[PDB]
Amino acid sequence: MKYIQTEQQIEVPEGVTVSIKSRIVKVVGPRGTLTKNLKHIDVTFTKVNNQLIKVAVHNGGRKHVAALRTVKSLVDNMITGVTKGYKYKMRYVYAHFPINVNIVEKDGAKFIEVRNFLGDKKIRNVPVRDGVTIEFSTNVKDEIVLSGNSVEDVSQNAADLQQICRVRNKDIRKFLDGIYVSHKGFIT
Amino acid sequence: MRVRKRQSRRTSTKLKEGIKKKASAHRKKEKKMAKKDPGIPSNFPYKAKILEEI
Amino acid sequence: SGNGAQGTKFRISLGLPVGAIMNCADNSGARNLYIIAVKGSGSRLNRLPAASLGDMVMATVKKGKPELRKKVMPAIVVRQAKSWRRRDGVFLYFEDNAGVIANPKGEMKGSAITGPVGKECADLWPRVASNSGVVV
Amino acid sequence: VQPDRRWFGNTRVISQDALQHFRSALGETQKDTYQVLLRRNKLPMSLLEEKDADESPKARILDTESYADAFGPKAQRKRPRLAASNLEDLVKATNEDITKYEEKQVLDATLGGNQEDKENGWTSAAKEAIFSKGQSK
Amino acid sequence: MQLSWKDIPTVAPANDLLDIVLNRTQRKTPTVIRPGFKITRIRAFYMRKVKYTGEGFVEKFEDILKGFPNINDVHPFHRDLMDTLYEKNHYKISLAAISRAKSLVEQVARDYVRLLKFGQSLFQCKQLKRAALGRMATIVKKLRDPLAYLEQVRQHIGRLPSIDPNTRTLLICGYPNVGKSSFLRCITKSDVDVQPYAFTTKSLYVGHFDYKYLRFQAIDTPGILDRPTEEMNNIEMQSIYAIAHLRSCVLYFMDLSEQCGFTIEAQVKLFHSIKPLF
Amino acid sequence: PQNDYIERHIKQHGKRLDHEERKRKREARESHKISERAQKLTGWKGKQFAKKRYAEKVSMRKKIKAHEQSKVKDALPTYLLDREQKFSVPLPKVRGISEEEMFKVIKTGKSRSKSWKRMITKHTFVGEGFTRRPVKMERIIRPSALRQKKANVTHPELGVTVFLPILAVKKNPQSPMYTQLGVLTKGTIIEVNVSELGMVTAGGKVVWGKYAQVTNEPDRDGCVNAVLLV
Amino acid sequence: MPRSKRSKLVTLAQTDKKGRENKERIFDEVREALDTYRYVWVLHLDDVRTPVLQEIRTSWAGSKLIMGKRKVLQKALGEKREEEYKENLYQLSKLCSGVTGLLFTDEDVNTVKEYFKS
RNA sequence: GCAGUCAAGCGUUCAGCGACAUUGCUUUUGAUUCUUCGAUGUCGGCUCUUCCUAUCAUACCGAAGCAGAAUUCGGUAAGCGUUGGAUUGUUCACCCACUAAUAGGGAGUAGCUGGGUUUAGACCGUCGUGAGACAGGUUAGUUUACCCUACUGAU
RNA sequence: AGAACUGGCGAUGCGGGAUGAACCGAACGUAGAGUUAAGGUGCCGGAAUACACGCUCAUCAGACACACAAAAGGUGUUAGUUCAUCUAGACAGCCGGACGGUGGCCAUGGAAGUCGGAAUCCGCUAAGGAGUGUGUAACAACUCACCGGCCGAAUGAACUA
Ligand SMILES: [Mg+2]
Repeated sequence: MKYIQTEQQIEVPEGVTVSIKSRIVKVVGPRGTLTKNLKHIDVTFTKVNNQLIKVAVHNGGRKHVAALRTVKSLVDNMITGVTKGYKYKMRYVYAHFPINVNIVEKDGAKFIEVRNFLGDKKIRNVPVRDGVTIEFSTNVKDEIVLSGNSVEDVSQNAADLQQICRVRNKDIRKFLDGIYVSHKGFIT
Repeated sequence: MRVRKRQSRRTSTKLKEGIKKKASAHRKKEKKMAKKDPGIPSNFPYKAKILEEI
Repeated sequence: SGNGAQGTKFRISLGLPVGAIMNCADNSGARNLYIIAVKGSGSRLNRLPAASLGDMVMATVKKGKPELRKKVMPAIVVRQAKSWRRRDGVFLYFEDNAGVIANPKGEMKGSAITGPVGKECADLWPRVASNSGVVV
Repeated sequence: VQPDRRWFGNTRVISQDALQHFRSALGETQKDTYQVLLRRNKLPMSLLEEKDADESPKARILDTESYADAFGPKAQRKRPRLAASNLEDLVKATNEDITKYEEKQVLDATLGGNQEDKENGWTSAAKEAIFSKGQSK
Repeated sequence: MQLSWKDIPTVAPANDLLDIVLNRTQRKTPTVIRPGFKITRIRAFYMRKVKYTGEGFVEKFEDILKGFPNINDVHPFHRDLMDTLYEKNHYKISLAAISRAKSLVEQVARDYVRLLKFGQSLFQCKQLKRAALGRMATIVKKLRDPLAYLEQVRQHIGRLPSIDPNTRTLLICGYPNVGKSSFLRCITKSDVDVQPYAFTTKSLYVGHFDYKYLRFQAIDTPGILDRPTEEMNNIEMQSIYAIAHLRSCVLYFMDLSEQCGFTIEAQVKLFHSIKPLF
Repeated sequence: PQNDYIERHIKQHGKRLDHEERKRKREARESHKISERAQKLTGWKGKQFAKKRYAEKVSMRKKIKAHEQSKVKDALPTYLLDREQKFSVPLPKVRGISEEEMFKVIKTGKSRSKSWKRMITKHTFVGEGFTRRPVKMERIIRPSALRQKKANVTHPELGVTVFLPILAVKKNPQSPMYTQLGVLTKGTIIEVNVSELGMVTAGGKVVWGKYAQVTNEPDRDGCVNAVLLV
Repeated sequence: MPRSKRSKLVTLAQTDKKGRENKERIFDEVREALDTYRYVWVLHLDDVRTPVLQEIRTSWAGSKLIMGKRKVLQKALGEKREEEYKENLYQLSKLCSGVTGLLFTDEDVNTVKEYFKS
């Protein structure tokens, strides 16, 4: 029905500040900073009390309201990452051939190297995205922890890391070897 | 990337005449085969007034 | 190369087209082999399949023991009689083309091979070399 | 098509006595090579056939037990049917069956000459088209 | 053939098989014909379509028939195992039904081709082709249950053990949980459950070992009870017939402890009862 | 192998760590996948998808109705229970068949200009003593492939239909010269062997034959269907 | 929602929603028990095993225990003095906050309180 | 295909029409198939260009009792390949040899063609009292261009 | 398909529908000025990229005849019709109960609700179905129909355009 105006409330904690341009959103806080170019969404921002920001769409349709909601969700995710951060735990399982994982460095790219997966001689290199740090877990055997401020970057890195070890042409019902995201949580 | 052929939208007036004749025949066939209230709408704020008038 | 053959085979002159007759070079009792098809041959319009030294082919026994008649069995060519370029830098050919009947695994049926055996065939077929008393 | 009592009329009705006489004739009559048939004398041969027999073909076991019941995820056929009533009978019917199977295998192997093809890997040549005559369409 | 008939071609159900055949006929063969074409061309096209459909159905049925082991005259041990597992009567009935359907399809295709060779109009030829296709579809649909049953029995037979009766093999007999599975696991490398519950192994288990440079294979069985064989489960019948048919040397296991609550007297009575097989 | 090895492996090693999550996500996405397929499929695949969706919807509706019905809560002998079971013709005024059709001109000789021959391109009954005459004498040709022997007759009563031999053709409309030729030409009345149905008239005179009318066009069908005239 | 809406997970279960009829029945039962018994108690049992609840109910066959939606019980007891079923009954209804809970019994108050303490 | 049951629905005003399913049809023990019955009209092949996917194989994937090997179906996919041969007392097909594979179709081609339209020849049978043709069968019997455009090269 | 009536074409130009025997307009001497039909007003193309309300994102829409493919299917969209629950707390979200006779009767190696066959009886509730589904040999355990506790207000079901 082309609602006259629909708005949503975004809560900004006292520990962080969020300066926003026409459609460029920047978040600054203790853990770090994040940026996102939302020039393609065509939404408006407005401060009310220095702690809450209302994003409203005037004469926006159902799809526009959905876009407003996802913009609010992205802003909340960025705020949470800046404040608490995100911590992803990944586990690699092998049956016969041990999987060797190391963080090699070449030209500063810092590829994640996986070797001897299912006995394959090929070396698999997974580039490390910006803003995400990977460290091998301790006291939890066969586990690697990925942490970062941006949800998208860490999630994409984990997805690529698990996909690079795809089991091709073999019966998945028997070959359990692979890398999986054991648990998702916050750094704090 | 290797897009296939697309159907032409040209009228091809031969098809115009064919369809006209087919529709004329179909209308006659339907005509030959032919021989062989909701009340008060809901959500009306003053629907009661209709009952009062009745 | 195909099954039975060991290692890769370098291309040589094809002097045994389908339908050619070559003298038997084994003591199995066969006299000559009539080639009906060539194993590993290429597919091309109007191009007749052709064999060469060391190639495995299917051939029927045109003459010899009656038991071997009317049946086609695999065979390995030991002589070609058509000049082929050896990588050593010499063109050589045999007096007469000949072949030995063998199973799909390359095992030899006859206990001995008569006449010279081509170097390429002997190298490509360990059983032929083991059953060959004369090489080149 | 005009309506009529015919077509819903009775045409070929037969009597029981004629059926019995023809049934008796079927078993009594015999053919002679010196004589040839000219007319079959159209008759309800269906009512005269089905002579006595003592075979009683196998009963429809599927009706008592469906395919799913015999085997499958349900497999209610938890026990064999009509299996040998005693271990001695099973031994008697199995020890001799093994010898019979061995003898049959030997008899079959006496012929095989496909064993030569199986072992040496050779195959018989294609049958000549000349030997397929005269069998064209 | 014998020895792990694992290479049986998978058979889809009646609906899936019919859909696959119809899709193959529609795709591989041409589908464009026009009334302006000569009647001979239309007749040839429709006859070719019918022949292709019939050939596809015949090939499928022939592959299904060939794949199966032909239970009759295979071997007493394998024949009895198949009879006990797949209800040999039903298995033979289903395969005979498939064979009969193949012949029916062949006859239908031949008759419809003969009828269509005299076609006089495009509509008549189209109707004849549709009639042949519908006859084949109905024949296939009538094969619903047998195909579904045969898929399962094919899976089971492919997953069944493959023992050679003529070879020297061991056989373990006794009450359930006496230690047959444990003995098989210890004597030879094999994957068998060693849990203590009533019937640990529900079928035969095979394990190979070498003694004095001779190959030996050990066979474990669920076991048998003190029943007089008048009433018995297929599980016990499998062991009984494996003992009967196989030349293997049988070992009768016993457990004198409180476990296996069939007492020593029960074990001895079972041994005496099975003595004829021994 | 030689067992439910997959089941044992699952019970001893389990599925993949993400297997449960993958299955749950696929089940959740199934709705979107179905919606996309309903709009993206083409090339007669959309037709099959729509037909299958219609069948699934009908089956679900019937199942729901049966479940709701469950939640809500002719005189056969003992030996027959629990067991399966005007004078106008049924098809008057059948479509007229032209004389030009069903008579294909057959031309003979090196120079095909003296046809003089006619071929019946429709199914026909030719009796039991047909015995083709010499080529030079035969004018009307009825190919053997078109000759039918057994016709499918449906019993109006009991809803049972049987395949019975054809006995004769009595009344074919549209120039019954075709009746003499014995052409079926749906709308014709033909004699059938009713002996199989066991029809017995009063007086013990069992009936082994009765009239029947063909109901299907044999030209476009490979079988003959008729309705028994009880 | 013209389309792209949520789809209910239909299942062929045997039980169906009781509806407002059960609430009305409990309302009538509460108003009857308010006069059928000399004493009324409000029991704040947030969560309890069903066998334990049955054991408590059968601990005294000469009493009735009424439970269900808190709002229904409050309305039966009365939300305001202007419509309270009994004098000062609004005060008792005001005190219910947890998963109540309404016991009607003629037993001695001291005995009931001692039993609940023990 | 015909003959029947049920109705999600439509509805002489809601008796009639009617979707999806469903019963009878055309030797249950892989046993046989030794039927294979009239296309009055051709089809089949040498060189060679392009195009369609309704995909035989190669490429990338999902679902299958996918333990492996191996096999089935499905999604995209025309970029590249899809062969050497026996059979005319017929060849509207067929067999066996390799190969990853030997998938189906259009433009057809007075360029060449063998069967077929075949003309005055000739031989056996049918018809007819005859001339003669036929239900047969056998056999001997114009053709481009140097004009224009189209294409490959060259001023 | 067989007939009766009624127009045009033939013998017919002209404008329009790109292109035309039937479609729309239309009374053919040579000329000047003016007003129009049908068709159009982004360019080719003479005329407003005019005004007002909505409808459609199409990985070959649309400008396409009104008729065959056409019966329907889309967690694609906009507006409507008919029924339900609702501060005696509407839908959806999180946690608890989901009992006791009882492990209900037939078979059973194992069958405790969830391999199979008839029942599918009764007590306490706010509620518990001799059990909706996953899983164990067997229970166990998880979970659903319903109910209960936290927020709070519109939500759900079938159809029409
Ligand atoms: Mg055990």
